Amino acid sequence: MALYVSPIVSGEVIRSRGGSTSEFTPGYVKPKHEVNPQMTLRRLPDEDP
Amino acid sequence: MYTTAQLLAANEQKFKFDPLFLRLFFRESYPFTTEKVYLSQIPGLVN
Repeated sequence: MALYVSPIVSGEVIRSRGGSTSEFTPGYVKPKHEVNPQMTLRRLPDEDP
Repeated sequence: MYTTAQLLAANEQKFKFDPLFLRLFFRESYPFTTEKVYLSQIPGLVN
């Protein structure tokens, strides 16, 4: 804060401030999915008969 | 080495194959588009 150093002593020296780092590197996602080429033979729920 | 041999026509050796069925009875060919293959034969019999 400041507290009260008297005008007869030098006083203490404050450490200024600062210093904080961090890392958040990798991440990933990959939704592979199949087309199923033999699924197209039968009738889909759509595509009215 | 030093031969210089010229070659004429070569044989074929086709063993034996003559269908006679895909050329006398199965003259009609239609492709598919669906899973099922229907084949009807109406029983024609009139009085």
